[PDB]
Amino acid sequence: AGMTTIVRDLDRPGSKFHKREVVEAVTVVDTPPVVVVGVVGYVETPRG
Amino acid sequence: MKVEIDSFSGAKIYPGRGTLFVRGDSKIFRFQNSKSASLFKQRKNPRRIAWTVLFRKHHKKGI
Amino acid sequence: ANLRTQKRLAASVVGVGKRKVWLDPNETSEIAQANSRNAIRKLVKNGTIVKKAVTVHSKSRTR
Amino acid sequence: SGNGAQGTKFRISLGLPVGAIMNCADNSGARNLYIIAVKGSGSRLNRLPAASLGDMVMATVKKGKPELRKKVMPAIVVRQAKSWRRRDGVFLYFEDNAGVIANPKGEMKGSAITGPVGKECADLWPRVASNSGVVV
Amino acid sequence: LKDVVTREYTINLHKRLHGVSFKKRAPRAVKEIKKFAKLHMGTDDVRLAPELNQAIWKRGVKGVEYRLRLRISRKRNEEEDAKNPLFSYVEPVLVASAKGLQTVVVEED
Amino acid sequence: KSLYTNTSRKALEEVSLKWIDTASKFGKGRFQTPAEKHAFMGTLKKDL
RNA sequence: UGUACAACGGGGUAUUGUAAGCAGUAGAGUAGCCUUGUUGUUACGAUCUGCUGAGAUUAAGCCUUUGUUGUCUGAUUUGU
RNA sequence: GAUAACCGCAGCAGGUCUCCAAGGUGAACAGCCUCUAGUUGAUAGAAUAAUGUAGAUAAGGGAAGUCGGCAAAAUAGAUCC
RNA sequence: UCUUGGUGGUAGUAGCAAAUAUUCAAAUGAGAACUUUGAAGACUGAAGUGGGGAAAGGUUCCACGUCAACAGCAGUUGGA
Ligand SMILES: [Mg+2]
Ligand SMILES: [Mg+2]
Ligand SMILES: [Mg+2]
Ligand SMILES: [Mg+2]
Ligand SMILES: [Mg+2]
Ligand SMILES: [Mg+2]
Ligand SMILES: [Mg+2]
Ligand SMILES: [Mg+2]
Ligand SMILES: [Mg+2]
Ligand SMILES: [Mg+2]
Ligand SMILES: [Mg+2]
Ligand SMILES: [Mg+2]
Ligand SMILES: [Mg+2]
Ligand SMILES: [Mg+2]
Ligand SMILES: [Mg+2]
Ligand SMILES: [Mg+2]
Ligand SMILES: [Mg+2]
Ligand SMILES: [Mg+2]
Ligand SMILES: [Mg+2]
Ligand SMILES: [Mg+2]
Ligand SMILES: [Mg+2]
Ligand SMILES: [Mg+2]
Ligand SMILES: [Mg+2]
Ligand SMILES: [Mg+2]
Ligand SMILES: [Mg+2]
Ligand SMILES: [Mg+2]
Ligand SMILES: [Mg+2]
Ligand SMILES: [Mg+2]
Ligand SMILES: [Mg+2]
Ligand SMILES: [Mg+2]
Ligand SMILES: [Mg+2]
Ligand SMILES: [Mg+2]
Ligand SMILES: [Mg+2]
Ligand SMILES: [Mg+2]
Ligand SMILES: [Mg+2]
Ligand SMILES: [Mg+2]
Ligand SMILES: [Mg+2]
Ligand SMILES: [Mg+2]
Ligand SMILES: [Mg+2]
Ligand SMILES: [Mg+2]
Ligand SMILES: [Mg+2]
Ligand SMILES: [Mg+2]
Ligand SMILES: [Mg+2]
Ligand SMILES: [Mg+2]
Ligand SMILES: [Mg+2]
Ligand SMILES: [Mg+2]
Ligand SMILES: [Mg+2]
Ligand SMILES: [Mg+2]
Repeated sequence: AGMTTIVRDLDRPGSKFHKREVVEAVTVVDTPPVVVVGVVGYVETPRG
Repeated sequence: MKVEIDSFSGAKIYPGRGTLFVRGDSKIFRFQNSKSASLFKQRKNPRRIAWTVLFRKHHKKGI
Repeated sequence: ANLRTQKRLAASVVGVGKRKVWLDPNETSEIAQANSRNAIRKLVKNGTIVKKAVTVHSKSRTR
Repeated sequence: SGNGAQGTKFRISLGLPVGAIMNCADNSGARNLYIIAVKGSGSRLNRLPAASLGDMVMATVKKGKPELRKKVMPAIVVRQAKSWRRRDGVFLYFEDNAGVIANPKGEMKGSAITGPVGKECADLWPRVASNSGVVV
Repeated sequence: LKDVVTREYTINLHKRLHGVSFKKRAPRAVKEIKKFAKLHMGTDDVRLAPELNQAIWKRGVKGVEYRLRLRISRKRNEEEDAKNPLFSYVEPVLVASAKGLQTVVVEED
Repeated sequence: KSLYTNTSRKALEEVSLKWIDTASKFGKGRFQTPAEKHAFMGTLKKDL
C-alpha cells in the first residue's frame, strides 16, 4: 500500500535512547485473506 | 509525542515533520515544512503573511 | 487554383504589401480570370479584393 | 572517536570535510579552525574525511593568537549547521559551524563556550558539557 | 446505434497536455481533440471547425486552455464517403466558463 | 517466516506503537484526521 | 450488458496565499465647487479594508464516486 | 545581389562593396517587444531508455579537484561616500 | 596500394537534429505535412528575413502549358 511513520518507545537496555521515543518508517502491506484452492505433492528424487 | 508549534505559522508539528533551527543567539525555531523554513530565511514577518495564525489573530479572523 | 500572381498584382495595384491584400475565398474562380491590372482594379471596385486595414500599434500606454 | 570520549555516538550526518573553516567557540584566543583531519575515519579512495557534531578533528588556527597559529591541535565540533537527524525523528541544524580546541584526551583548552552546543557533543565530551552553557 | 447525434462535451486538455513540449501544446491539442472525438463518436474521420482552431490557438502555441466545451456532431459523409461512411465535426461552444458542465445531448429541434 | 531462529535482541523486542502517522502523503500533510483539520481551521466557505 | 469500463461532473486530499466584481466615514495628497461641512462635494490617486484561508489548480503514474453521457463480436493463426 | 540567381564540385550555417532606416524601454544604431514591408523556408510523425550536444539547478563544505580555479559561479547600470 | 569499366557486402544501415513554429478549413488535383486562398498563431524588429544598387551571373525576369529527371521527404509547386 505504501509507507507511514510511527512513534514508539525503545526497549534497548544499554542504548542511550532506552525508554525514549523514536520515529520509525513502516511499510504497510494490505493483506486480505487468501483462498485455498489446491494441494500439490512433492517427492524427493535423486534429481531433486 | 509532544506536538509542537510552527514558529512562523502556528501549525502543529507532529513527530518527524519539518525542521528545527537553533539560531546563533540560542533561540529555537520549529517549522512544520520548508515553506515556513524558507519564509523564515527570507525574513518575512508572520504578521503580514495572510494564512498564518499570527496574521489571523491580529486581523481577527475565525473567532 | 494558383492566385499568387493575382495577390502580387493586387498588392501592386492597391499600393500595399501582399500581407495586406485580402482575396475572396468564395470568389476564387473569377479572381483567377484576372490576369491584368485592369481586371485587378475591377475586382477592387467590386470588393472581391479588399485593402485589409492596418494592424494597430497604439501609443496610449506610451502617452 | 579515538580515545577520551565517554560513550558511543549515533551516526550524525557529516557536514565538515577537510578544508572546512569553522568558528572557534571557546575563549582560547583563536577565531577559526581549519580542519585537516577527522579522528576514527575510514579509508576510502577519493573521499574527503568529513567531521560531524561531537567529532574530534585535527585543526590549525588560521585567525587568532600568534601563539596558537601555525600548529596542529585537536578540536571538537560543537555546532554543525548541516541538518542532521535524531532518532526521535527531529531534523535540526545550527546557523554556524563551530568547535572548541581540546587536547588529545578531550580536556578543553578554553573554559567557556560562546553559543549553543549540540547535545550529542555534550554527552560525548564531559568537559565540553562542563564548560558549555546552553545545550541545544 | 442511431447514427446522427450532436452532443456537447468538456475536454480536459490540461491532463492531456501535461508535460508536453511548449512548441507543441496547441498542435497536440488539435490531435487530442481528434482522439477524443474518435473515442466518443466512433469515427476515424474528424473535421474541426476553424473557429475551434482559433479557440485552441487563442493564447499562442503554449497557452491552450485547461478545458474546452466542444460540440461534436456525428454526420453523414457525402460525395464519395471513405472507409467509414460517417464523419464527426467539432464546433466550439461559447460559454462563460468551461467548468462544471456535463455531457449533454443537443437535440435537433 | 524467518528461515532461522533469530535471538539478536533487535528481534525478541516486544513493540508497542504509541502513534501512527495518518496525515496526507499527497502533500506535506498537516492534519491527522478531518476532525483535527476542522478543529484547527474552524469553518470555511464550502456549502453545508 | 457488468456489483463492467470510459469521458465529464461532484466530493476528499493537496499546492498557492485571499480572485474578479462591488462597496467603503481607509488613502500621502493635489486640483475644482460653494446655499462652507467638521467623519461636506467633484476629479485624479500607489495602496488598504470587507465580502475572502478567498479564488485558481488538482492525475496527467493521487483517492473516492449509487450523478450525466457513452462504449461493448474488427482481423489473423493454431491439433496429439 | 545571396541561409537558392555571385565564388566556394551543390539550391553549401562559409565568403563577397554600399545607400535608406518607425515607435517604446534605455546613455545607446545594445538587448528585449511592436508598426510598415517580408517570411513562416529548413524531411516528417509517434514515444520520452542509456550515452551524448545545448541549457540549467543543487543541502553542508568551499579548490580538499586538476599540470594549472580549466569550465562555471561570483561582480556588474546609475547616484552618493 | 596494376589500368579502364562494372558490381558487391557493410546496408534499407550511418544519417536527412544550427537558423523559436506551426495549425484548421476550403479549392485544385488520381494523389496535398509541403500548392493556392481564407483564418489563426508566430518570427525578421528599420546595422531587417524590408526597399535599391556595385562586382559577378546571364534570361534566372514574366506568362501559358507541364512533372520523366532535378528541388538528398513529397510536389498538383518551382530559379526545374
Ligand atoms: Mg492592365
Ligand atoms: Mg575503503
Ligand atoms: Mg605553517
Ligand atoms: Mg463532457
Ligand atoms: Mg516533463
Ligand atoms: Mg512562443
Ligand atoms: Mg451540463
Ligand atoms: Mg508524498
Ligand atoms: Mg482575505
Ligand atoms: Mg490570488
Ligand atoms: Mg480584488
Ligand atoms: Mg480545477
Ligand atoms: Mg483513483
Ligand atoms: Mg446513459
Ligand atoms: Mg544568375
Ligand atoms: Mg568545398
Ligand atoms: Mg551558405
Ligand atoms: Mg552554392
Ligand atoms: Mg534598442
Ligand atoms: Mg508588423
Ligand atoms: Mg529540418
Ligand atoms: Mg552546493
Ligand atoms: Mg548553500
Ligand atoms: Mg568560504
Ligand atoms: Mg584555499
Ligand atoms: Mg591541490
Ligand atoms: Mg590531488
Ligand atoms: Mg598553483
Ligand atoms: Mg584547459
Ligand atoms: Mg575561465
Ligand atoms: Mg557616480
Ligand atoms: Mg586491385
Ligand atoms: Mg578506374
Ligand atoms: Mg556496386
Ligand atoms: Mg528505404
Ligand atoms: Mg536511421
Ligand atoms: Mg547529425
Ligand atoms: Mg530547426
Ligand atoms: Mg484540402
Ligand atoms: Mg507533418
Ligand atoms: Mg490557429
Ligand atoms: Mg519578436
Ligand atoms: Mg518566376
Ligand atoms: Mg502541372
Ligand atoms: Mg525529393
Ligand atoms: Mg517525386
Ligand atoms: Mg510543393
Ligand atoms: Mg514552375
